[PDB]
Amino acid sequence: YKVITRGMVFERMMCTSEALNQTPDMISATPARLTFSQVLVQNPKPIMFRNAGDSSMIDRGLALAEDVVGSAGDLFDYAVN
Amino acid sequence: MINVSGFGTGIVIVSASSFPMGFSLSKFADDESPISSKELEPFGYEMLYDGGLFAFDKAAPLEVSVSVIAGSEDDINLRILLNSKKGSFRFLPGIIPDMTTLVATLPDGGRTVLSNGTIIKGPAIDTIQNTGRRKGNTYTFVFGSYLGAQT
Repeated sequence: YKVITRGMVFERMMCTSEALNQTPDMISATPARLTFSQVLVQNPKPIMFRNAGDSSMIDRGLALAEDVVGSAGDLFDYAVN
Repeated sequence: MINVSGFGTGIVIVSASSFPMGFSLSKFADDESPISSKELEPFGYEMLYDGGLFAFDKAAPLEVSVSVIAGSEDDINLRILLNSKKGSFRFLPGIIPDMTTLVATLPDGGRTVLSNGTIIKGPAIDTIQNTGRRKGNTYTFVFGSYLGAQT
């Protein structure tokens, strides 16, 4: 979330705590004490790209390719269709 | 008509040790209130979080205060009562010098039987006012038994 209190904008704000209070002093509404903490990021100003071609490459490391039983005939028939 | 006069009121103060037979107060002060009692508060109320009300019992002492003319025999006896430390007497499951005041409030026979109490405060020496007349002396007692009224 982004909290704009009074000319003071805080981005990357996440709720950490909240306390609701129900008292005889206020029977209609409920006082509450929200508490947010900021999420620290390495680069507060990231660099993006407009068009879909030009991303930097993302590595996934080792995969351990999992298994199916479909045989080459099914793959062929799928490619035919 | 209702007669709410105070003339003829007598007090009999009997203490466990200082005055086992007791003494009598009849010479009350002319300027201060002869008998003055704070309002007893034997109940209390609390508010629930839904706006409701709860009523409970609370401890309530009876704070009485009697005013007597400076220099009188009643004043001397009350000073004797005041200048008697609780540590100089023996001890019982009851209170240290249990002193009770029988109040005959009128010829009606009110017969207030305030008991289970002790003296708390009072004047040690007589104060001389601006006018030159010694101020009436007011002695305060506290009590825990406040029942026995008749008529």
